Amino acid sequence: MNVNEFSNEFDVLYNNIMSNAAPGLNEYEKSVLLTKAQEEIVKNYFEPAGNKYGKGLDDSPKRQIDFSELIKVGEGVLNTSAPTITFDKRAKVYDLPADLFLVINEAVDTNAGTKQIVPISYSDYTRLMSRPYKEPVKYQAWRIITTSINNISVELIVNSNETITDYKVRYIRRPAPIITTNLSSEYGDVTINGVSTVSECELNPIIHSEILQRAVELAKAAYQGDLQASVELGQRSE
Amino acid sequence: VSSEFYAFKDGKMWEQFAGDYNMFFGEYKPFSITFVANAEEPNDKIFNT
Repeated sequence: MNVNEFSNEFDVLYNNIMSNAAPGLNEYEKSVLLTKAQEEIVKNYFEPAGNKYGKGLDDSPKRQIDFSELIKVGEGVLNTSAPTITFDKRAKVYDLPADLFLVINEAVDTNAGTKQIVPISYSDYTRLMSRPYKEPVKYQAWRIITTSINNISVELIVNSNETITDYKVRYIRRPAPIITTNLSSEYGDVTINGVSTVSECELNPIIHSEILQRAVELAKAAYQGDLQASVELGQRSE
Repeated sequence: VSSEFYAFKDGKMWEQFAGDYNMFFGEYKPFSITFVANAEEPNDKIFNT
């Protein structure tokens, strides 16, 4: 659905079947609600417990087609420019892509061979560093996040006696805003996420209906003005 | 004059309530109606529709 279809069809649902019976939303407000709705839909359909089916990213064909146009593969760049301090002796700091939303697969190409990266929690790190050897298994590497400035920096703790030659990251790209008009034309300097012009949906058409319905629900709740409605539909913001 | 209402302006006699609607002396004049909307006036309201 083009942006013009998202605006026209919001009023067949929010505005009492385009009857001007409900309050009436500007195009900036519709754009804001659509952007928030798409963020909510992505977050809910990612986590299995966030949706109504109990199914996550790759738990059904529908979920696979939902995130199909967000999945991106990018390389990490060595953060040798800044001589920071790492928590681990053998940690090579790598910076991740800027348009990163959620990581789902990471791999590192060493001289010994490719090794799947395990994002290791702060408890497992303390548990595995209390042992004699203190290295990953032969076919894996660890990863912990470190001091990050306006980006995402990750320490790659690969086994000693090995050098990192590559670092591939497969992640969900940050969705672009949904904007139904040139905001600068009538609204002075309002931006949704830094873009003031018409922005289409960068998602598969399968979830456009989901996003529009969530936007309509959010609009109706924000206008009913009840605290109860706001807190109830705020549950699904995550 | 008899059973009809007349007016005199600019040197001509204009029969009243006989021309086309909203046409006074050959010129179109607008019509409007203003009404204050104060229901539960202590309360602050968002006027919507």
